[PDB]
Amino acid sequence: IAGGEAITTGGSRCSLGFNVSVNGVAHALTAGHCTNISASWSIGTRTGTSFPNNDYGIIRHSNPAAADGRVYLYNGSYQDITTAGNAFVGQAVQRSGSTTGLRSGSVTGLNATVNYGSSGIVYGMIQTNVCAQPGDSGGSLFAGSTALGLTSGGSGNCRTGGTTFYQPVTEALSAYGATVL
Amino acid sequence: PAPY
Repeated sequence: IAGGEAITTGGSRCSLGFNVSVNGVAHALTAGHCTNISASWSIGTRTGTSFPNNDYGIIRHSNPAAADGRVYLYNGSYQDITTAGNAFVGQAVQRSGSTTGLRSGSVTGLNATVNYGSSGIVYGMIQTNVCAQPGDSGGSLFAGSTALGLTSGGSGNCRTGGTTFYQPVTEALSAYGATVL
Repeated sequence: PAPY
């Protein structure tokens, strides 16, 4: 299973962000608002979660052979991931998620504060003009082989377009001592 | 905005 593909718990669905390693042990990053739901996932057991304030969570794979260090492009191909980086305003980026597949756009702001109402407030989010829909959360924000973020939320949809916010992946990797595969 |  690669970045952008579906991960579920009971009737809930989110997307995998990036497969990573913690001291050689295969894990998967996704959104914290997703991991808050349950400890039991289709791919394994949750070992960390942080939402709101932040929006990241980590799951240890039941099957280490499934930790595919790529992003699925929804056209039968995958993008290889090799490093993690920080986004910059104007960067050309792509997002992969299980509801809308692959979409592209550019980073329009950094360190955005996002008020999700009853769900709470998140800080330090990457802002883009890429659309997303429910189910896309946790999926991959990347530029070529560089991982940048995890889909958190936004406004609009993929028909009318919208604004989306992402948790910077570097903060999630350092929270857990992980490295992208 | 809302969480997806």
